[PDB]
Amino acid sequence: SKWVFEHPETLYAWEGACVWIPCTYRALDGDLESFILFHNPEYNKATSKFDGTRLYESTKDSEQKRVQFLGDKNKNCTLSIHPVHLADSGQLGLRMESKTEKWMERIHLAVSERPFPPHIQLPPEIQESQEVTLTCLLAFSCYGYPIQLQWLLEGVPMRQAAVTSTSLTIKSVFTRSELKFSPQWSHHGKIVTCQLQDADGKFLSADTVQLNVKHTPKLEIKVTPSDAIVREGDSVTMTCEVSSSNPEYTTVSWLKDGTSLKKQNTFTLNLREQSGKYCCQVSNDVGPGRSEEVFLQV
Ligand SMILES: CC(=O)N[C@H]1[C@H]([C@H](O)[C@H](O)CNC(=O)c2ccc(-c3ccccc3)cc2)O[C@@](OCc2cccc(Cl)c2Cl)(C(=O)O)C[C@@H]1O
Ligand SMILES: *[C@@H]1O[C@H](CO)[C@@H](O[C@@H]2O[C@H](CO)[C@@H](O[C@@H]3O[C@H](CO)[C@@H](O)[C@H](O)[C@@H]3O)[C@H](O)[C@H]2NC(C)=O)[C@H](O)[C@H]1NC(C)=O
Repeated sequence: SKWVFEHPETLYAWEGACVWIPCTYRALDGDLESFILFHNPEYNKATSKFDGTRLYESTKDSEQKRVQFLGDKNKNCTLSIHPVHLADSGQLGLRMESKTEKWMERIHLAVSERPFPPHIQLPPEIQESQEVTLTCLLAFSCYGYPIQLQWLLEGVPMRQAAVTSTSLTIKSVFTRSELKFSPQWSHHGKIVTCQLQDADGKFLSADTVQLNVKHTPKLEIKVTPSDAIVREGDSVTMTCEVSSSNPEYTTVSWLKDGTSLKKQNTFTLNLREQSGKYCCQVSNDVGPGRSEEVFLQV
């Protein structure tokens, strides 16, 4: 092919930040003679030339420039806008001319007014006491504007270490943060926030997810002489109360000192007359959960 370009389809940024556009190319007609960066170019069919605002011209050309061309005449078309503005948003046009040929390359530059939020990616299955990696992705990375990704649990910064990686190549531009932590059952339903911050820790944007932590049933056991009176062969009722269970429970059974009881497959244990330790067991798709032992005495 005469002109082959490699660059991201779209580059993202927000007002006041910067944008770094990785770009490589190759023209079979040799080195370039002119480069012009257009903003929303329009081909003028009359004059057979391109019109529109010009952000950079190789004929008129520094490090004190907002728009910079970090490339050369043979293989590099990297662009830098520092700072980038909402008006730069749109379709950039890399208008290049070789010895005998011409070419126009389109790069999409999506600049939002406010910093856009990152994205949390949850694994489909999170369960109590099983280490899980949470990933926070941001489709942005520019050297002139360093950022950071902060993990929060119920608005509180998390103490677990988070590996932060960045990519700024012709294929993809992102900032990635991976957090490893072992959740407990109480993390179910709580909010995790990936907060985007600038170099000094100033808030920019955030994404939140409500955790879904599967766990065995957590059981509250209540006995209704309040303790252990009976003193004869009285009537005692014991109830098994599920404090939390994800997913919902399936079966319930009562156990004395060790072995399950006679056909006691209900949430209430009714004794009408056997004076050991008692506890209930409730199961869900995760597995069985037990309650604390109650000691009945005559
Ligand atoms: C090797 C070769 O074929 N070179 C010829 C070169 C390539 O074919 C041309 O660059 C390849 N890209 C495109 O088509 C292109 C790129 C970007 C955008 C765009 C759109 C919206 C926003 C931002 C960007 C649109 C099209 O096209 C030329 O004429 C272009 C021409 C002529 C008449 C009528 C029209 Cl409408 C047009 Cl676009 C030239 O000088 O660019 C002659 C050269 O000889
Ligand atoms: C096209 O050519 C330009 C210029 O040679 C290349 O830009 C250079 O890219 C490197 C990264 O590969 C930049 O290094 C960075 O420096 C900052 C500190 O300024 C540092 O914190 C980073 O970790 C990184 O090391 C370098 O500054 C930059 N040069 C200029 C003048 O901006 C560009 O990579 C080339 N494009 C491709 C697609 O290869």
